[PDB]
Amino acid sequence: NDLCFTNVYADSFVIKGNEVSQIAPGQTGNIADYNYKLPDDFTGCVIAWNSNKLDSKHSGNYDYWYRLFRKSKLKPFERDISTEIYQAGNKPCKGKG
Amino acid sequence: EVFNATRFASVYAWNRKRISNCVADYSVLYNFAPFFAFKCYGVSPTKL
Ligand SMILES: *[C@@H]1O[C@H](CO)[C@@H](O)[C@H](O)[C@H]1NC(C)=O
Repeated sequence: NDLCFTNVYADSFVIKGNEVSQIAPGQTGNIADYNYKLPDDFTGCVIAWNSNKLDSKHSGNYDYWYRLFRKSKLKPFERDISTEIYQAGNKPCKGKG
Repeated sequence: EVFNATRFASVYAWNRKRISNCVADYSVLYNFAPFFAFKCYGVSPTKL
């Protein structure tokens, strides 16, 4: 409460339990590499509280999404909304399977 | 041949294979498994 900040950014996203421990400056994993990477010299703080009442229901819910397939790592504080099938081998294949 | 094995030994007897006289491309290593922990100490995995 005793410091004056030039700007504050609030990035929010639902994520699984272990990837909460994944979220930290200088880390590794499918989320810290392809979905969200924090800067190594991060000046900020993280918040995580459980929510089983708004992200759950009978018969289930599958609205949420995450990426494990990207051409390269995510440089810090970049968003990569794109649906491109990851190439395997040498095929220009565009589809699932 | 190290990633395509079927009998990865138990931790009490850690199988130790030696890799010599070959060209190391780790793209096959990336492709051949949906990694869970690529955490590396001695080298940066991108610069491998
Ligand atoms: C193991 O080898 C077979 C040989 O055709 C290959 O098709 C398969 O993808 C390999 N799988 C793993 C898990 O190593």
